[PDB]
Amino acid sequence: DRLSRLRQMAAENQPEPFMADFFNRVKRIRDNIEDIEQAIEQVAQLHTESLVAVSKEDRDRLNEKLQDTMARISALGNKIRADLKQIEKENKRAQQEGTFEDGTVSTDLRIRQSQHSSLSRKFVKVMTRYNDVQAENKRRYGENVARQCRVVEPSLSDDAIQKVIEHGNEIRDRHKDIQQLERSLLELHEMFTDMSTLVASQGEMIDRIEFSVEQSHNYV
Amino acid sequence: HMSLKSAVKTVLTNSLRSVADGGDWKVLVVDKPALRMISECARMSEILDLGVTVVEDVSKQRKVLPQFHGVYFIEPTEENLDYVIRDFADRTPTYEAAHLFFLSPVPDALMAKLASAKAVKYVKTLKEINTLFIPKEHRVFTLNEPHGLVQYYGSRSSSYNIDHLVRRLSTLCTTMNVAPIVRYSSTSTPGTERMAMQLQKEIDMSVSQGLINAREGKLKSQFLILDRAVDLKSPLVHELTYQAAAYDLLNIENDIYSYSTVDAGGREQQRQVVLGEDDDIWLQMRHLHISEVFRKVKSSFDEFCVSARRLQGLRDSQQGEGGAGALKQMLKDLPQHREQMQKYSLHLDMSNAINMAFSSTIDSCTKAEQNIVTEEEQDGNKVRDFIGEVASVVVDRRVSTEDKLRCLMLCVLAKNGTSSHELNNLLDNANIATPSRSAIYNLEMLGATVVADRRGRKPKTMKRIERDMPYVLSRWTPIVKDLMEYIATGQLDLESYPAVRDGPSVVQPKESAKPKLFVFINGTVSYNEIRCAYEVSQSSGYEVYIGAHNIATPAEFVELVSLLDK
Repeated sequence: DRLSRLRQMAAENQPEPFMADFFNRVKRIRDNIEDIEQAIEQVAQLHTESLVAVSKEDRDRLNEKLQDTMARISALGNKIRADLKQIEKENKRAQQEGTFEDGTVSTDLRIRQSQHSSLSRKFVKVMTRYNDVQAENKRRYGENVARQCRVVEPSLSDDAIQKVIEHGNEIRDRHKDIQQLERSLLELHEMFTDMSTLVASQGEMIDRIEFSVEQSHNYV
Repeated sequence: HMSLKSAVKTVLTNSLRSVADGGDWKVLVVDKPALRMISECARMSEILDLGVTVVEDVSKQRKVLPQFHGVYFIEPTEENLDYVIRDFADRTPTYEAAHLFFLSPVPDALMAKLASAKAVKYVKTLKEINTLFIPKEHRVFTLNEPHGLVQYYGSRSSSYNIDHLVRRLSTLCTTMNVAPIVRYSSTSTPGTERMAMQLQKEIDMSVSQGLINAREGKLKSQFLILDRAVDLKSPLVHELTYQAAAYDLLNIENDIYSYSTVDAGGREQQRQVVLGEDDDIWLQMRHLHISEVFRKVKSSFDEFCVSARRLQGLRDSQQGEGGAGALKQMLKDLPQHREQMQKYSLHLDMSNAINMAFSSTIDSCTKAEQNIVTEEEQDGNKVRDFIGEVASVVVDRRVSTEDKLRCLMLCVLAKNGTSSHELNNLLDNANIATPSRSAIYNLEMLGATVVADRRGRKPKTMKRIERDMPYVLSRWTPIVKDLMEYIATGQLDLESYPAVRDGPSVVQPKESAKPKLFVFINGTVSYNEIRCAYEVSQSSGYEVYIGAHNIATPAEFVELVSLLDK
């Protein structure tokens, strides 16, 4: 509407890339994160599907997808982590240069910092969904599969919890399946660890718009 | 829309997704008024994945970025257009193009100035968003005018400009998409009556213009317009609900609170966080009594830890240094939860800080304040010597000047007429420095009558609903709540609060649904009145929204009133 009226009232009178590699990494990170998001919700089914399901007929068929998607989610994870770290070092080794006193920064470094912060959060939150479905399944991958597989010993409450916990036909493979979820939880833990301390001396306030636009520059 | 923050974010989103660019990042060029409004409805993270990569201040504009489209949220003001025609004018343009969204309608004289300058070729899209009100909370709107009270009732009130005020407020109705009946007090100031008249024509000139379309159910959306004088007590009273007590007793500048915790190692790490809608403990806890908050945050924290370990495979047999050792063990064992942890540590802290600040002294002030303001004791024994109530507080030398002022102000509001002599002596006995006394006398400018020789103002004729008030330091209910509930029941006299139009449309028998009730008070709004809009939404009938030129704590309201003559 008001655009037409302007172009009518105005006719009655008559580049360089810019941080190309960087916007690449964050596209990559966004894309990987979305990939992981879809992958996670598929590992979800593949797990609850390995409940019963005609024994080893399909068990091997599923455990083939699981440790395949699992390895991808991991490979995608490590790239995201390396792209993030790379940007951190990139930013850190640019502070002193990208500040011209006045307290102000530089649109380059400002953008880098808001991208770096936002995505690290997006990342920890996605992986937390993963961490949750792994432990969620590992708890019942021992309850309604390993323990309830006491159709061999009449052992009641304690002799099935005091025994199954330590060792852990088809009850032999579920062990290999539990310790998978365990080095999964471990990778994640390791990751969450240096991801948490990685927000230290960063942000606390960066997610606030007002804060970013206060440290803007000027003077051409 | 339910929430004003949702509503404002929707306009931003709908506008950003209308920008017809080539699919690269966008640059959001923003005003001071735009900055404030957008900052309150969206985090940076939410702006990033909306396809903007930076936010910039329309002033300054360094770093030229021709690869990206510039989007401007900005006011129809010469100063701004000069920044726009300037970002292009020169040889190399500053963005691939400009997408101009104006906060309210743009005058023709300015439209021309843009058409003649080079910039014209670059401007793709140009709309009028019709939103210039700060969405402070889901149910609270604000005008970002911290001196509103002064500009409006002060000794320059004559030249206030109620035009820009009416349009700002009508903005509330377009972005909310509702066409309300305007209500005002029979005893409104002339300045206010006129504002209410004009607001009715504004929303109506918007409805016959298709800027808002509604169905108009049996019950009607109303927009209540109030002078600060509706209730001069609520702004002053010590209040024991969480939000209200925090902002009073603690140091909360621009919504930022500071505390101290520990990380992996380094202790006394001073965090500054903003109090806001994206903190789930803040919500849910903010309208609760502080004694109850103290212990639910602790409960919620302990339940969270116990649960978050059972989601993995562990168990809490280790308890060192109480809950601090839980916080250490959680940040070590479940790094994933670092942010929930920061959230609990903030409210553990703030909760505790409030409890500590509510000293026996403050309790004394509160007891006195409640007695004066409800005019009876816990007992029910009517209180008649208002000056006697205050004596206890005013001798007490442990009591802040500001606290004494608050009690004194409440006292002259109750007395409704006190001799020049008895008042000058009360102020002398209280050791209140003469410059600080304008907090008392300036109540005249809000229609109070403080000195007996100025002649008393005819008693406010409105029944109080009467409620069950359990807590003995929380017996006062803001008048505005009674206004809300009466309206949510068509039970509010038309003689007491007339409508601009369709008066008989609020007759009385002797989620996304429900009608809206907007309440706007000139000058200042109080956290206890804010709480009321929430209480009354979740209780009966309407959805309530409350606002003012700004939010003022009791300290800030004392400062404002003292400034009315300066």
